[PDB]
Amino acid sequence: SALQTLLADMRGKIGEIVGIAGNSDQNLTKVKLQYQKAHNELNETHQFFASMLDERKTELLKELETLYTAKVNSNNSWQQRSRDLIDKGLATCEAVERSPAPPSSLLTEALLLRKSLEQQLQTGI
Amino acid sequence: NESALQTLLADMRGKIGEIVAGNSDQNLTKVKLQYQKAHNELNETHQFFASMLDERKTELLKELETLYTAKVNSNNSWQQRSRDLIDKGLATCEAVERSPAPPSSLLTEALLLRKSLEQQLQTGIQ
Repeated sequence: SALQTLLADMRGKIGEIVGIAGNSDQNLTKVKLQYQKAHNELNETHQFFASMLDERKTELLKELETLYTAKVNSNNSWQQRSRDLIDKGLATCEAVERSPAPPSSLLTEALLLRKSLEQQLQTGI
Repeated sequence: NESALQTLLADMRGKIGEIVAGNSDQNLTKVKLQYQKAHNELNETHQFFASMLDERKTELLKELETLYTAKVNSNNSWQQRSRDLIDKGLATCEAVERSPAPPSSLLTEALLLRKSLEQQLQTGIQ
């Protein structure tokens, strides 16, 4: 009976193991599918961040082209306005320096041009 | 009061001179090189992180295969040990039950197997 209890115990555990062994082929399948699924998520995730990095890069390149263009245009317009002010400033100086009697319009023009040259030089920042 | 005029003129000529700045071609060149450098830095950095990202993926993938292999091996090992314990466990019970008088060594073996069965069943819980 202590013996019969031992045997019954062993046979009980044997039966339990037999049960909890399940279909061992089926279990190997759940594991394979679990792993294939995790591998795919890993790939999606990697592909997600790679697309992220690509897209972010091309947007910055686009922002960079835009700023560059604005800079080039900003320098050209400044250059052109300066040439126009310099031609007028000089002509106005020469007209004044040779005038028998500087007309009020010429003196006004000198004053306006002087102001504009100051803004143009200040805008040289 | 013709000194106000000369001060005006010199002032204009001074500001004109200060403004006179070019060479705008050299300046355009400075701008082009600064933009190319920033363009190339964007590409290097992107390429550097993309390779870092690949390296990370291959590490995670390796950690994944390893866990997978360990689990498959862990389960194959449990199943096969179970087949052998069931086989041995059954035979021992049959030997014990058929014995007119079970030797102590046989009974010691039964006690040992009983313990092994308990362990196999416990680690068979997930």
